[PDB]
Amino acid sequence: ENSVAYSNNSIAIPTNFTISVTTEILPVSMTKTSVDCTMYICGDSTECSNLLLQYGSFCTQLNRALTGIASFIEDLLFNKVTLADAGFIKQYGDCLGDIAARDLICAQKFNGLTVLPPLLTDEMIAQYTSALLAGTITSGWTFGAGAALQIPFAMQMAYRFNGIGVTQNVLYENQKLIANQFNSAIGKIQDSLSSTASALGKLQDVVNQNAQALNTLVKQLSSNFGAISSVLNDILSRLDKVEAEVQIDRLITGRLQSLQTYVTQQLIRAAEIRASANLAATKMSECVLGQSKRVDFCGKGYHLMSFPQSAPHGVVFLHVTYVPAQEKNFTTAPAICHDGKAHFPREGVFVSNGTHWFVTQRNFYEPQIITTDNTFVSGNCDVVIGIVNNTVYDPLQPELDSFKEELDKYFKNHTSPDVDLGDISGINASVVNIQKEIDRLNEVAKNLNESLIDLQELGKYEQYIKWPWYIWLGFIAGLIAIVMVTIMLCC
Amino acid sequence: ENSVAYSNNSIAIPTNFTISVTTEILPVSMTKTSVDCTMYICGDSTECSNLLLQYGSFCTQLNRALTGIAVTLADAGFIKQYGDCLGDIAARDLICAQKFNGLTVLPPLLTDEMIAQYTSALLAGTITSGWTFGAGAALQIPFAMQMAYRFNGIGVTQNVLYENQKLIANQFNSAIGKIQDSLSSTASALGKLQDVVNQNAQALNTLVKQLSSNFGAISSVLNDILSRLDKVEAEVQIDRLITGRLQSLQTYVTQQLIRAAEIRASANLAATKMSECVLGQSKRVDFCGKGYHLMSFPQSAPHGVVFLHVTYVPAQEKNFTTAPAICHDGKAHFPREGVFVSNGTHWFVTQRNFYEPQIITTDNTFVSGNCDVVIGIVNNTVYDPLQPELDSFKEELDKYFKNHTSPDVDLGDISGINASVVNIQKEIDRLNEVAKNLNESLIDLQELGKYEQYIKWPWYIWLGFIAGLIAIVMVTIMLCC
Amino acid sequence: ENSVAYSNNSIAIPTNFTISVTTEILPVSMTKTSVDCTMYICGDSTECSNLLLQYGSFCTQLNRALTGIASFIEDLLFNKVTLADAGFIKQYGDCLGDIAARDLICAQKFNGLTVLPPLLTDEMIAQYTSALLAGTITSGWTFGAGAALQIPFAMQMAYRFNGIGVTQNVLYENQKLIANQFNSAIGKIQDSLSSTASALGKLQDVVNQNAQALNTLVKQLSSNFGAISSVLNDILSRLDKVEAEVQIDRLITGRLQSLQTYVTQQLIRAAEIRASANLAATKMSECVLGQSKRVDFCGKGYHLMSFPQSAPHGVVFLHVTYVPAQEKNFTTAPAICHDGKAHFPREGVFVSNGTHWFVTQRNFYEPQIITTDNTFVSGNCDVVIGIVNNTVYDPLQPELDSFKEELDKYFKNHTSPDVDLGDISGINASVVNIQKEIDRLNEVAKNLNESLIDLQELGKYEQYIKWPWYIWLGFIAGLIAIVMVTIMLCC
Ligand SMILES: *[C@@H]1O[C@H](CO)[C@@H](O[C@@H]2O[C@H](CO)[C@@H](O[C@H]3O[C@H](CO)[C@@H](O)[C@H](O[C@H]4O[C@H](CO)[C@@H](O)[C@H](O)[C@@H]4O)[C@@H]3O)[C@H](O)[C@H]2NC(C)=O)[C@H](O)[C@H]1NC(C)=O
Ligand SMILES: *[C@@H]1O[C@H](CO)[C@@H](O[C@@H]2O[C@H](CO)[C@@H](O[C@H]3O[C@H](CO)[C@@H](O)[C@H](O[C@H]4O[C@H](CO)[C@@H](O)[C@H](O)[C@@H]4O)[C@@H]3O)[C@H](O)[C@H]2NC(C)=O)[C@H](O)[C@H]1NC(C)=O
Ligand SMILES: *[C@@H]1O[C@H](CO)[C@@H](O[C@@H]2O[C@H](CO)[C@@H](O[C@H]3O[C@H](CO)[C@@H](O)[C@H](O[C@H]4O[C@H](CO)[C@@H](O)[C@H](O)[C@@H]4O)[C@@H]3O)[C@H](O)[C@H]2NC(C)=O)[C@H](O)[C@H]1NC(C)=O
Ligand SMILES: *[C@@H]1O[C@H](CO)[C@@H](O[C@@H]2O[C@H](CO)[C@@H](O[C@H]3O[C@H](CO)[C@@H](O)[C@H](O[C@H]4O[C@H](CO)[C@@H](O)[C@H](O)[C@@H]4O)[C@@H]3O)[C@H](O)[C@H]2NC(C)=O)[C@H](O)[C@H]1NC(C)=O
Ligand SMILES: *[C@@H]1O[C@H](CO)[C@@H](O[C@@H]2O[C@H](CO)[C@@H](O[C@H]3O[C@H](CO)[C@@H](O)[C@H](O[C@H]4O[C@H](CO)[C@@H](O)[C@H](O)[C@@H]4O)[C@@H]3O)[C@H](O)[C@H]2NC(C)=O)[C@H](O)[C@H]1NC(C)=O
Ligand SMILES: *[C@@H]1O[C@H](CO)[C@@H](O[C@@H]2O[C@H](CO)[C@@H](O[C@H]3O[C@H](CO)[C@@H](O)[C@H](O)[C@@H]3O)[C@H](O)[C@H]2NC(C)=O)[C@H](O)[C@H]1NC(C)=O
Ligand SMILES: *[C@@H]1O[C@H](CO)[C@@H](O[C@@H]2O[C@H](CO)[C@@H](O[C@H]3O[C@H](CO)[C@@H](O)[C@H](O)[C@@H]3O)[C@H](O)[C@H]2NC(C)=O)[C@H](O)[C@H]1NC(C)=O
Ligand SMILES: *[C@@H]1O[C@H](CO)[C@@H](O[C@@H]2O[C@H](CO)[C@@H](O[C@H]3O[C@H](CO)[C@@H](O)[C@H](O)[C@@H]3O)[C@H](O)[C@H]2NC(C)=O)[C@H](O)[C@H]1NC(C)=O
Ligand SMILES: *[C@@H]1O[C@H](CO)[C@@H](O[C@@H]2O[C@H](CO)[C@@H](O)[C@H](O)[C@H]2NC(C)=O)[C@H](O)[C@H]1NC(C)=O
Ligand SMILES: *[C@@H]1O[C@H](CO)[C@@H](O[C@@H]2O[C@H](CO)[C@@H](O)[C@H](O)[C@H]2NC(C)=O)[C@H](O)[C@H]1NC(C)=O
Ligand SMILES: *[C@@H]1O[C@H](CO)[C@@H](O[C@@H]2O[C@H](CO)[C@@H](O)[C@H](O)[C@H]2NC(C)=O)[C@H](O)[C@H]1NC(C)=O
Ligand SMILES: *[C@@H]1O[C@H](CO)[C@@H](O[C@@H]2O[C@H](CO)[C@@H](O)[C@H](O)[C@H]2NC(C)=O)[C@H](O)[C@H]1NC(C)=O
Ligand SMILES: *[C@@H]1O[C@H](CO)[C@@H](O[C@@H]2O[C@H](CO)[C@@H](O)[C@H](O)[C@H]2NC(C)=O)[C@H](O)[C@H]1NC(C)=O
Ligand SMILES: *[C@@H]1O[C@H](CO)[C@@H](O)[C@H](O)[C@H]1NC(C)=O
Ligand SMILES: *[C@@H]1O[C@H](CO)[C@@H](O)[C@H](O)[C@H]1NC(C)=O
Ligand SMILES: *[C@@H]1O[C@H](CO)[C@@H](O)[C@H](O)[C@H]1NC(C)=O
Ligand SMILES: *[C@@H]1O[C@H](CO)[C@@H](O)[C@H](O)[C@H]1NC(C)=O
Ligand SMILES: *[C@@H]1O[C@H](CO)[C@@H](O)[C@H](O)[C@H]1NC(C)=O
Repeated sequence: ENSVAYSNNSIAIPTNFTISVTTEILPVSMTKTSVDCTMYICGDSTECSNLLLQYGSFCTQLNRALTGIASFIEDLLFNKVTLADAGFIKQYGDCLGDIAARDLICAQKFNGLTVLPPLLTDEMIAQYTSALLAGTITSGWTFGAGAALQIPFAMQMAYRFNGIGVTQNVLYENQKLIANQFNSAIGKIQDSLSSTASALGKLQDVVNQNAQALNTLVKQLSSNFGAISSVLNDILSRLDKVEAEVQIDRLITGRLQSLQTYVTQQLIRAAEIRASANLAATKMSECVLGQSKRVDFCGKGYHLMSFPQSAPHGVVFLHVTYVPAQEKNFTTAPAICHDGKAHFPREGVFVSNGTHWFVTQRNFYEPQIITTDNTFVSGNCDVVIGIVNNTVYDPLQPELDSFKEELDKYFKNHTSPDVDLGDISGINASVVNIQKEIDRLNEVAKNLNESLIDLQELGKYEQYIKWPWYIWLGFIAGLIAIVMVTIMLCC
Repeated sequence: ENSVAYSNNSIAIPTNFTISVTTEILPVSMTKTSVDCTMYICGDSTECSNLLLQYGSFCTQLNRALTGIAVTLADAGFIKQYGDCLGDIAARDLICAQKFNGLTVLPPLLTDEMIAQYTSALLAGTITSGWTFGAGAALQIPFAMQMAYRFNGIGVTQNVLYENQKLIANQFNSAIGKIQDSLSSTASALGKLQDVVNQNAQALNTLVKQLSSNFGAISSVLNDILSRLDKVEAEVQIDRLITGRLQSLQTYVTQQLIRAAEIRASANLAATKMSECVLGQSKRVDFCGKGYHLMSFPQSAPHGVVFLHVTYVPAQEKNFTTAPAICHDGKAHFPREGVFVSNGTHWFVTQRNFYEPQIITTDNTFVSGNCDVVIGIVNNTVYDPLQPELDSFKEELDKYFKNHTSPDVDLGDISGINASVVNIQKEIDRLNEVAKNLNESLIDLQELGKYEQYIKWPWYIWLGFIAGLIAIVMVTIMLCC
Repeated sequence: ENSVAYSNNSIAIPTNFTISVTTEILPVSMTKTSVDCTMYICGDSTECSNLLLQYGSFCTQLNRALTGIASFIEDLLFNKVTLADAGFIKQYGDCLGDIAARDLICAQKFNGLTVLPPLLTDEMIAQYTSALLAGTITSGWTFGAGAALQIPFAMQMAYRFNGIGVTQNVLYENQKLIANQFNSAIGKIQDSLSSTASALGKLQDVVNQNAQALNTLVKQLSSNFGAISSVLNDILSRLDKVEAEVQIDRLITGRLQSLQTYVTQQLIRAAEIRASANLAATKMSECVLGQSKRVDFCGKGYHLMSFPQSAPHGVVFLHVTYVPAQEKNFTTAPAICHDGKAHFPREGVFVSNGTHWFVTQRNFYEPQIITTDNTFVSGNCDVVIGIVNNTVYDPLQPELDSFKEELDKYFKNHTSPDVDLGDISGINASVVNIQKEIDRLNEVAKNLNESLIDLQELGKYEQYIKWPWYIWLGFIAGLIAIVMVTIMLCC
């Protein structure tokens, strides 16, 4: 049997003693300590302090836990007379030539009318008057047979009336046309001017109506942009505040964890103090009011007397004990197996003086003889095995899963799409250029002066006072006289 | 005297003992533990890791706690009335003479039948005169009357033509003056219209360009606001879970700290066991191993102390009738250091742990004055915490809550702007038609030829002129001598 | 020697005992308790409970901890006269005056002809006809000289034929001038009318184009402002929700701290209950079984017997002990120094009769004599000084920096700048006023064909008197004077 219960070992048994006085101090209570969370967490920060009021009454709940702890020639000579011929006077000129006696010989036949020019030179006037007078004179002499010379007087007069009427007829038709065209043209121009005037009025009304529409739109747009700008500024200021408070809230939460551990460690320490107060209670009853047989309880050594003494937050004991002065090792065995019967001492140890065995108290060397009423006897020599694991309570720690798995249960991952606004850069509002037309109108207005009729040029009775024949002789005679003198002048 | 102090009862008193060895393990210390809070809370998540940085140094504080643990043009057509009266008879020419302000007129047309009638009238007067006294010439009157009337008719017609020519020319000059005056007004109005419509067009282009930049600025700001809002909404969701997971970390630390407090208590017990059993012999019953103590041997452990207690335990025991005290003749007797035991007829004092009955004597027992008992209660209650007590969430929220609801943003409705359109197509079509139709108002005169006749000298003047040339020439020839 | 080990103080030793019974109650377990975190923090607020759902499964972890407890020459030479029609008529009237008989004496001469107006009143017709009739009648009687009174009949008509001839040509010339000027004016007016019509057509198209460009802009702007308002309303609604939820998250975090202390204090109480269960285990082991020598352990007084009992969550002991009935104080010393050597008892105290010294048990006054087997003797009288400072663990509380120092490490302070939209109030879109031009056009459209009041007479009365031949020979002789000067130069 090589068990620890029979094999002997050397232990030191005291032989001489000395007195010791042991001062033992045991806390029994702790000071009541509060904590203001505003100073602990924020302190001097005003932003933190304002946000902390929204966190509730956690401070008074934490303090509650801590509180409970405690051629060159003709032009020169003859006067020129122009006539408007309707188509017969030119042939009359070929008829006549110069001979005035052929005035009636060939009168032109115009569209069935025998016509003659209205012109009557002095040669013809004398000829016709002489014919008229000769007929009247000779009628009486010849019993009226000599009246036939009055016929050319009448025939020429009637023919000239036809010749005057023929050209007068076209003059009247021309004047009727000129008057009718002038009235019609003025009528058409009046229509155009009224049309232009009404068109301009319709243009002005629309241009001004669109001018008010643009002005109204611009004024309304400015109000809309003012309202949008003011709303945007408020949103940005609110957004800035929220983003600041969120970061501050993160630090407040993180510092709340440190405050929580500070409270927890204070509560745990109070529990340890309460256990120390329980120990001081037993020490007061077991050491002050009695004598303890337990070694090192009530001071190191073996108890004699103890004296309590108060402390500010604890209790102080002055244990009077006797401790060993000198000791020597002795060969001791817990039990000895004598022929299969284990013997062990009751209240003692088996000490050996080298040869025999003895029973002595554990705290003093005083060998005694082993007697029947000094030791117990066991039937067998075997031993009983027991195991005692004084384990402390193993806590059930949290079993958190992955952060992503916990987040995915209720997370709302959202992304706002970009604001898409219509593009108005394609609006043209083109311009107009009509300067060429305006220049044309101003040019025609200036040029319309040239179409004015000169009233001084209309009734123009042109007349040249040609030289009479008797001065032509004098001019010729004088011209000859003014050169014959030069004959003598040269020499 | 019915108390439990005097009534006897049966208990088991050991009679034989056997050696036992008890191995007792006592933790005295704990391994140092450090918690990685980023790994504990976030782990592999990156959004949590960046957000957890803003919570401060709580991880160091937790680790510190755990580390320490270890006279317105009309009226000239009197030919119409003359033609109607005449009836194409050629003899009523003189009878059908019209009038004009007392001037009898006849048209200047004389057909060959009329000419014969008037000439024969002229001829008849000349012949008949004389042969019928002087009264015969009266047939010459119609010849003179018709010619004089035709002279008046020509003079009247030429008068109305000149008057109408004067009227048309005078009217034309004044009409032209007015027209070119209205052309300047048309050109002036068009110049003013063009300037305004061009100025308005440039105003629209300027407004459109400015609006596009304003809408570009608004869109960029709104996109930035939306991006910031999406970040904030996601972050407040994440730090809700971080705050909730911080509670699990706190309980993890708290339970580690409480376990350390228990270990410290177990370290104190191991120190007590070492003093009272390794260095002494214990009189306590099962302190330091089951059964009564004999010897103990300490042994080191990785984080504790292992005790090899050698004790002796009862092997066989038999039940005995015992009483804590015995009331004899009014005085209670109780043993000092023992218990009363009964053999069946007598009483003895024996040790509580071994049956070795002894005779009751004065030195074995104590005597009390009376037989009453003293009643006491020891209520060893544990500390009852002052748990937090909170109000309702509703009445703790409205103390500082700010219930806000932004009113809907409204903007002025601009859909009422009209910008009406113009339609002057009727006037433009009229102007183009009149411009095209003014050609028909051109005057196409009936052309009259121009004949020019010289009034030549009469032959008798020509003869005289030649005679004058002859006379002057002969005088010059006389001077030439 | 002045220490407490030789103090000679006085203590009270029992001399008479009385049976006592002590009922000791020890808790050994806690009831199974769990916390409803949603009810604990929110209670009945739906907004809190919805937000608390996102805080994770902390409730399960907390309950896990709690559960585990339980014509380169003509111009140059001849005088030129050009009168008007009105002047000729006025001149003729000056001749005639009122006497309708001087028609022939001053008949005008024009361009070599003799002219008279083509008008005969009834007086002139009577005068000429009576002239013609007289010439015919008297011709026979007067023997030819009576026919002389017939020339004025012939002369008057020939004069009037010539006068008509020259006045028809001028009338045609007036028509030619009027027609030519009228046709030229019509062409110019045609050009201005087409130019006006084209200018109006360009203006109308541009005005209509601008109006359509404005309308499409207005329609697009309204849609853009509709999109802006809808996105702004959504942002505002999102902002209100975030700000409300931020405040609620603050109160939830604060209330989580108090719940954490509730769990912590429950866990600490369990540790104390487990400690009390250990004490009950030793009490059952040392009082119920076996007799304890520890005073006041296993009930007040000195242990006799104990009887266990069952409790709902604990154990009840019925400790039978004997307590001191009466006791008298006694003068005693822990040890008496004799002959320089300390004397202390073996498991007792040194009581004194007042004259001698005795050894007695601490719990009973039964004095005995002092022998070598009743006491110990030390070598010297000195005492050993020892101190046992039973300090409880001092936790390492958190050491936080200032809030500002911790916040500035990762703070992202940022204020969004104010928005500044462009100003569009400077757009005028001016209006037009052409009412004067429209009024002038509409007036001319009415006054164009109005008849004049002061028609101006046609023609002119200019006279171009040229040099007579009197100075023409003088001019020729002046050339001869140049000739004779050259002759004088030669000679
Ligand atoms: C007195 O009782 C105490 C309380 O039970 C015992 O402490 C326990 O010891 C065991 C064994 O070491 C330990 O179990 C775990 O220990 C390790 C923790 O991770 C781990 O390695 C262990 O796994 C082992 O066992 C399994 C099962 O076969 C094998 O698959 C593995 O390969 C490995 O071998 C095991 O999980 C306890 O944790 C520990 N308790 C505490 C609270 O720490 C004492 O050992 C006991 N003493 C005696 C002398 O009996
Ligand atoms: C519980 O234990 C009690 C204490 O031991 C017993 O009482 C004792 O019993 C013994 C034995 O009978 C007795 O001893 C003597 O009794 C007589 C004198 O008192 C005397 O006559 C006896 O002598 C007889 O027995 C011996 C034994 O060998 C013989 O030699 C003699 O020849 C003779 O036969 C004996 O010496 C005690 O006196 C007695 N005590 C008292 C106080 O009376 C109880 O009996 C016991 N109970 C039970 C139920 O066993
Ligand atoms: C040892 O100390 C323990 C801790 O103090 C005591 O337990 C206490 O027991 C009392 C009752 O005796 C109990 O008080 C409350 O218990 C209930 C919880 O609210 C409640 O029902 C009780 O109501 C009482 O009063 C009303 C009206 O008067 C009666 O109708 C009830 O019947 C009842 O009497 C009372 O409010 C403590 O809570 C409880 N404490 C603990 C921690 O459990 C032991 O009683 C004490 N033992 C001895 C022997 O002294
Ligand atoms: C504290 O205890 C001390 C130790 O007991 C006491 O000392 C003892 O005192 C007694 C009483 O006097 C004494 O007993 C004997 O003393 C004498 C022999 O030494 C002897 O003469 C005495 O006999 C006397 O008294 C009896 C009784 O009346 C008479 O019959 C005699 O005739 C005679 O008068 C007596 O037998 C002890 O010897 C003595 N011890 C020592 C060591 O001296 C203290 O007195 C005591 N103190 C107090 C204050 O009580
Ligand atoms: C048993 O152990 C206890 C725990 O260690 C001891 O109490 C400790 O005592 C010290 C010393 O006083 C104390 O430290 C601080 O105490 C004061 C804090 O309020 C402070 O005044 C002290 O300042 C001291 O030291 C500085 C620098 O060294 C000097 O300038 C001062 O003049 C002064 O000397 C010091 O900071 C511990 O706080 C205190 N602990 C506890 C838990 O109370 C007991 O003294 C000890 N008992 C014995 C008998 O040894
Ligand atoms: C919320 O949804 C977000 C949607 O944009 C998402 O951000 C983006 O996530 C994708 C997918 O993980 C990332 O894409 C990158 O990763 C893939 C995976 O291998 C690779 O092909 C490339 O690396 C690719 O770039 C985006 O980078 C990421 N965007 C940003 C800005 O990080 C968020 O992850 C979602 N949030 C949560 C909490 O789940
Ligand atoms: C403070 O903010 C609260 C959150 O927006 C807001 O809650 C709203 O409360 C009203 C009633 O006060 C609810 O209206 C409901 O009323 C009854 C409830 O039984 C129903 O019959 C109605 O149909 C209606 O649902 C709102 O629904 C509720 N709003 C939300 C978003 O939940 C409070 O009103 C705010 N306080 C003030 C003074 O305005
Ligand atoms: C984030 O930055 C902010 C500026 O962008 C800052 O707000 C400004 O803080 C300064 C002081 O740092 C204030 O200055 C004022 O100081 C005292 C306190 O009122 C006054 O007596 C002075 O006259 C002076 O005005 C600014 O007024 C203040 N600006 C605003 C708009 O409030 C924040 O403090 C910064 N936040 C953090 C958490 O650091
Ligand atoms: C057309 O001719 C008239 C005259 O008949 C011009 O009128 C003259 O205008 C000038 C300035 O241009 C003035 O100094 C004169 O006094 C005006 N004269 C008269 C008589 O009124 C007229 O200007 C001409 N038209 C244009 C467009 O120039
Ligand atoms: C004395 O002797 C034995 C023990 O030695 C007792 O037997 C016990 O009886 C109780 C009755 O409740 C049982 O629960 C135990 O299991 C028994 N123990 C054994 C070891 O068998 C017996 O009851 C006692 N006799 C008297 C009269 O008290
Ligand atoms: C008036 O008549 C002239 C002469 O015919 C027209 O001139 C013609 O105009 C047409 C249409 O523009 C052209 O195709 C011809 O080539 C032109 N001919 C000549 C000879 O110029 C003139 O347009 C007419 N005015 C109108 C229609 O308003
Ligand atoms: C003498 O013993 C008596 C008891 O028998 C003690 O008397 C009591 O002492 C306590 C503690 O000081 C006081 O509170 C009581 O008031 C005392 N009782 C009486 C009735 O006075 C006494 O203290 C002891 N003497 C000494 C010196 O300790
Ligand atoms: C000048 O022209 C005007 C144009 O308004 C003529 O006035 C109109 O003439 C028409 C002829 O049919 C009448 O029916 C209208 O009643 C007249 N008045 C208006 C206001 O339109 C006017 O008659 C013309 N004058 C001349 C002399 O021809
Ligand atoms: C052990 O039991 C036996 C049974 O016969 C008995 O005789 C003996 O006395 C007992 N031993 C002790 C030490 O009591
Ligand atoms: C508007 O009028 C202001 C003066 O009032 C001028 O300076 C500016 O150019 C004008 N703008 C437009 C677009 O007409
Ligand atoms: C106890 O008091 C009684 C009287 O009540 C007395 O006779 C007795 O002696 C006292 N006890 C002791 C041990 O002195
Ligand atoms: C101690 O007190 C006792 C009381 O009996 C007395 O005899 C002794 O002389 C005292 N000793 C000292 C040193 O005071
Ligand atoms: C204790 O010490 C003393 C003084 O030195 C000595 O005489 C005595 O023998 C010692 N005691 C024992 C038991 O050896």
